[PDB]
Amino acid sequence: PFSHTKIVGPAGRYGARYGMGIRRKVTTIEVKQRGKHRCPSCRSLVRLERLAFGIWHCPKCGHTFAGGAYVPQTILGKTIAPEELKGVEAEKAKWKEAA
Amino acid sequence: PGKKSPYGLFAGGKLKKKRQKFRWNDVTYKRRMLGLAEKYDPLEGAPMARGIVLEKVGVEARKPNAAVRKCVRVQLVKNGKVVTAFVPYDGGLNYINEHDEVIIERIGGPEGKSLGDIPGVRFKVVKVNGVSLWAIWRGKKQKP
Amino acid sequence: PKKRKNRGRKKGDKGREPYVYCDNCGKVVPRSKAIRLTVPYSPVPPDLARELEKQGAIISRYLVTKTYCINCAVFFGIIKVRPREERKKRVPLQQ
Amino acid sequence: PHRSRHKKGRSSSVRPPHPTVPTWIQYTPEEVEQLAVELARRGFPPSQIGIILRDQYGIPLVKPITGKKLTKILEEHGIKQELPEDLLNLIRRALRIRKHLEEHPKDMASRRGLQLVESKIHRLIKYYKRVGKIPQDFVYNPEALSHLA
Amino acid sequence: VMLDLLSNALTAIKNAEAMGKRQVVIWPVNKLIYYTLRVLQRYGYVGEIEYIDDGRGGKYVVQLLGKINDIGAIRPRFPVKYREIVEWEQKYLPARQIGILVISTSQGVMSHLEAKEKKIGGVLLAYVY
RNA sequence: GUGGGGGGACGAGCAGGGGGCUCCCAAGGGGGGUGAAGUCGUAACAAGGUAGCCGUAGGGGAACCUGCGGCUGGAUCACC
RNA sequence: CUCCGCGAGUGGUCGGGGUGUUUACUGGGCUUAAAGCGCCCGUAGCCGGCCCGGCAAGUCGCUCCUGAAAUCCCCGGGCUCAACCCGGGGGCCGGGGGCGAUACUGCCGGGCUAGGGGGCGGGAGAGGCCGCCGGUACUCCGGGGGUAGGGGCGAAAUCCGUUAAUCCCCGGAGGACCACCAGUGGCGAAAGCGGGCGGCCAGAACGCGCCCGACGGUGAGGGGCGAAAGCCGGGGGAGCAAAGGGGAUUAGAUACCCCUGUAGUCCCGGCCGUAAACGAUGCGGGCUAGCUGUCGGUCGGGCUUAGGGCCCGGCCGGUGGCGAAGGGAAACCGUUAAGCCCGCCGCCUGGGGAGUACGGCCGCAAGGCUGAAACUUAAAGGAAUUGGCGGGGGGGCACCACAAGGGGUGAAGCUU
RNA sequence: GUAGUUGGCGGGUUAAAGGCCCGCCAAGCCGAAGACGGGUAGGGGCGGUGAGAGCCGCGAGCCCCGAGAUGGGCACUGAGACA
RNA sequence: CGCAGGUCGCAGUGGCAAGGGGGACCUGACUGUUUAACAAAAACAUAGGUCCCCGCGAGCCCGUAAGGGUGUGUACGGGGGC
Ligand SMILES: [Mg+2]
Ligand SMILES: [Mg+2]
Ligand SMILES: [Mg+2]
Ligand SMILES: [Mg+2]
Ligand SMILES: [Mg+2]
Ligand SMILES: [Mg+2]
Ligand SMILES: [Mg+2]
Ligand SMILES: [Mg+2]
Ligand SMILES: [Mg+2]
Ligand SMILES: [Mg+2]
Ligand SMILES: [Mg+2]
Ligand SMILES: [Mg+2]
Ligand SMILES: [Mg+2]
Ligand SMILES: [Mg+2]
Ligand SMILES: [Mg+2]
Ligand SMILES: [Mg+2]
Ligand SMILES: [Mg+2]
Ligand SMILES: [Mg+2]
Ligand SMILES: [Mg+2]
Ligand SMILES: [Mg+2]
Ligand SMILES: [Mg+2]
Ligand SMILES: [Mg+2]
Ligand SMILES: [Mg+2]
Ligand SMILES: [Mg+2]
Ligand SMILES: [Mg+2]
Ligand SMILES: [Mg+2]
Ligand SMILES: [Mg+2]
Ligand SMILES: [Mg+2]
Ligand SMILES: [Mg+2]
Ligand SMILES: [Mg+2]
Ligand SMILES: [Mg+2]
Ligand SMILES: [Mg+2]
Ligand SMILES: [Mg+2]
Ligand SMILES: [Mg+2]
Ligand SMILES: [Mg+2]
Ligand SMILES: [Mg+2]
Ligand SMILES: [Mg+2]
Ligand SMILES: [Mg+2]
Ligand SMILES: [Mg+2]
Ligand SMILES: [Mg+2]
Ligand SMILES: [Mg+2]
Ligand SMILES: [Mg+2]
Ligand SMILES: [Mg+2]
Ligand SMILES: [Zn+2]
Ligand SMILES: [Zn+2]
Repeated sequence: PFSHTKIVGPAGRYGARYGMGIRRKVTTIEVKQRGKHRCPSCRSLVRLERLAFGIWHCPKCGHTFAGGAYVPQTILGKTIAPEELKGVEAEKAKWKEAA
Repeated sequence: PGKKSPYGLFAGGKLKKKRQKFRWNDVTYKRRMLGLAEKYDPLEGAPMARGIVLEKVGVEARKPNAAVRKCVRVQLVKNGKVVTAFVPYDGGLNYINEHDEVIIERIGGPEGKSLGDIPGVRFKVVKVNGVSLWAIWRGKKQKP
Repeated sequence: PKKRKNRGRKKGDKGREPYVYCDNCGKVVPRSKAIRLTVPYSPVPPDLARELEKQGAIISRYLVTKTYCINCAVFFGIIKVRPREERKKRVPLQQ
Repeated sequence: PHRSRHKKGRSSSVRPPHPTVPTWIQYTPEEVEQLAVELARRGFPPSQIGIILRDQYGIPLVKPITGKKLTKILEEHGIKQELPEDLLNLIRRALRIRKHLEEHPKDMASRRGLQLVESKIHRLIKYYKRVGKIPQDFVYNPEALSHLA
Repeated sequence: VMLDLLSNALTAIKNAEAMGKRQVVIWPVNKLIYYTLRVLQRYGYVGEIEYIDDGRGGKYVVQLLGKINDIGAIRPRFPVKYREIVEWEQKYLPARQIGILVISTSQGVMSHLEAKEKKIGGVLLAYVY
């Protein structure tokens, strides 16, 4: 399920150091961190750029925003997002009500 | 729950394979095909063998019966395995001595296993130093 | 040997049941296999002479259902051990 | 499902043992063929066209009056479907199920329905390849078959 | 799924005869079923045979005369030779004078008596007694 | 007819690793099973004296106990 | 001592066959005795609708070249008969060539609609995913009332409470569940699914002169889904609660009772892949009395809470009960078969050893799947009958029972 | 699983065809209809048993074919041996 | 980068340059740090684990005091142990 490794993929740079549990934690976080995400603005499946921890950038639409340390949106952060970017869902709700 | 299974006119080979698959559920066929008797039997498939008597022993009959069936410990020449061989006949043990060459033979019983009330004895003595123990017991011959 | 054709519970063509909790108990079973005996129930029975038609004293009655597992249903006498012939008789459980 | 269903119904139409032209019919075979081609150009599939002929126009069955079948008439009159009607219907159903599964990834019942539909698609493709009604290189690729939806 | 119309029709006839009915309706049918019924009627086990033209292939209504003790289609359809007729005779029939096997041969479907008369073989189909 | 040096195919044998399948030997264990009844309790059979059993997890001299879901092979084929 | 069996033989142990319908093609079984994979998709294989035309591959008939001899079966003959030898026919289960036949199977072509699939219409459904909302109950918190108990049990005690408890009122917060209606009721392949509204899907039944024209069944291997508990990471945590602590009980009590209590139970992503995952009953199709409750659709009649309603009758399809024929060791199944048949798959072959050991594969782990033999044993086992017993139920009776009574014995001395 | 392995082309050798061997060229060949791996075994006519289907090999002795001559190799002669 | 042929020596990475290898136990996970001048280690540190003081006018610490550090900080944090 990785390019050349079985289970230790992004953590393969660590070799046999630091312990299986530590490397597993790192792999679990990094597979989400370095995967593809839906941009909160343009909704594109893109590899967002993490400029620092908590600072994310979409290369498609140029949306720069604040998110999680290693993932663009945390579980709590999804529920308390700004209402400006949830315009599509509001339109869907009004369409389902009126139709 | 209906219609055996491969009953077609061109299902002959499939039916043969299916029937051959379930022959391995039979203990007799599996034993004959895998050669377990010639691997694990002390007699190694022979109807009789030779041995040297080491000690005289007495086994206790099974629970409802009360008796001390008298046997010997015999070391087979061809394998060296030591097995308990029942010495039959009244006073038959007194014709047996230590370091005596004996002919060891299957005790009978169901499937070559132990006999009626003797627990775990599969063999019995037929010859003592080249003379049959039956003839010795009957007086027709004398033990050499 | 299989006692009863019901499996001990009239469950119906389904795989799993929602199941309930027993009164005075909790061993219990699903919605079927449980006893649901109903009683009329009213507070202060025969005071209707000294109440009700004295003062104004308007009382209320409330039909009440009690749910019991097999152990309690046998224990409070709501279920007996009937013979094999009488096992298939359809009787109501005294309300 | 296909196997071990709960019910096995008998619902179907019972036609006459040997259908013939109705005596009361006011439409000749040629007019029947033009009406069928009109409904085809309007865009109805052959099953719907037959229902329309039976209901609105009182045509009981195209085969006795014209001696042909409805898809044969449409094929002769310049109407040729991309794929056969049932195969196209199954493919459209599968595409709709996949579009639903895109936004609902945990719909296991929908996944099983999609598996049933795709198995039906595979059986129909095997039959059509055997009878030559489709090219022998045809393969069910839902990503490249989006245009049929 | 229906597989063998001959075995289906024969077992339907056996069920109706067990229930003591006067007539049995046979659907679907084929020419093999028709010729088998013809041989049975010729030997008296089956009475009159009426054809019905429903649109779905036809039906056969067969009158039963209380003459069948057991009927059935030999399946698989074993190729039998003239010299091999007798062992199948003893295999499927009771008594040397009772019952008949039905055989499909290159000259048509006939009884085992007619096959032994013609000195031919073929494919076994059924038995009656 | 030859005697040297070299190359070639075949090719024993002796040196060695490589692997496998076999078979024995071993201080010590490790879970087990058969006797004959020796000790401790009484877990199963009766609503077996806490109804029983299945999977699983934890706990306990031990049979076993408890939690969760399931079954009746329950001691119920039975509400209004 | 006497009798029995066979006899120039008669016994012992082995191996094969019979035994054995315990390998089942003929010809077994899988509800409970051993045995249906937890469920479904599907590859090879096997099995497959009707009619017409062609072929003649399988098939059938005859014939030829063959299948060494001996052996085997029949016949005649020769050893005294015999065993045996000689002579003739047959077979020695097959291969190939020639000539025929076309019913069946196969192939090729054309045509169908009966199985299958795709449709249209009005309904049914706790079918699924997603979102929003509610119902009481509950716990906790804040305030007001009002004292001193509460809670628990067989009895208590631990415990809660005088910093105001339990109970009542006024407010807020939170997590679970969806009472009655509600059913051998519904949906789903199984697991499983029960508040309302909406959106997006799925799968059936019914009605049909709709479309295609056999496109089908089963399915080794290969898959995908799959309770609870458990595991990995994150969130949440009201109630309950393994582990644990305490109070009791007991000979003991590391249990059963009470107080408390953590994982866990809930949500998200993944793993696990097991269950009495059961109807202990594989899937598909046909035939075979009925009577009765209920669910969906539909048609005929009657009524009408004029409604999508109710009642009666028919069909189709589910779901229960009793019960023809038939079946079964029996309990019992019996149109929802465990009956009569046609296919295909899986499994069983006395018990224990033993779901053990080894190997392999899978898993983060727990573990899971697959899965023996040595040795030991003569039964283990199913259904039913009679009894015996029970700290199951019901009835009857009794101063060798009780109740109401009277006299006592048990303590002292003495007789025994 | 296979890497002279599968096939083609051109040759050598042979009494004679052939990856039999050699030079070049390609990636082919086998396998769940069970490769490959392991185990067992000379094959057949035939034999024992059972009413038969069938099961077994006592498939030792007799006849036919095969292989070998303590293990492993290689040659002479000759129509013919690697005796 | 490869192929074919020929050819010399004892020796062709010919000088220069340039790993001996393997099995097992103890111990510290590892990289890192240490007694300048007799100890380089199994000592220290380490990531990871866990406990405690703390809601900021805090906790802890420095200063005689004025005042200061942690702090241009805020429990996903500062400080203190193992
Ligand atoms: Mg015994
Ligand atoms: Mg269940
Ligand atoms: Mg197929
Ligand atoms: Mg007990
Ligand atoms: Mg108990
Ligand atoms: Mg415990
Ligand atoms: Mg506790
Ligand atoms: Mg049996
Ligand atoms: Mg069983
Ligand atoms: Mg099942
Ligand atoms: Mg299994
Ligand atoms: Mg299971
Ligand atoms: Mg032919
Ligand atoms: Mg002769
Ligand atoms: Mg022969
Ligand atoms: Mg011969
Ligand atoms: Mg299938
Ligand atoms: Mg499978
Ligand atoms: Mg769980
Ligand atoms: Mg808690
Ligand atoms: Mg509690
Ligand atoms: Mg089962
Ligand atoms: Mg049975
Ligand atoms: Mg019944
Ligand atoms: Mg197993
Ligand atoms: Mg293992
Ligand atoms: Mg009794
Ligand atoms: Mg009294
Ligand atoms: Mg006294
Ligand atoms: Mg040549
Ligand atoms: Mg070669
Ligand atoms: Mg016999
Ligand atoms: Mg000899
Ligand atoms: Mg040699
Ligand atoms: Mg020689
Ligand atoms: Mg140097
Ligand atoms: Mg170190
Ligand atoms: Mg270092
Ligand atoms: Mg120093
Ligand atoms: Mg130093
Ligand atoms: Mg240290
Ligand atoms: Mg650590
Ligand atoms: Mg400490
Ligand atoms: Zn963007
Ligand atoms: Zn209860």
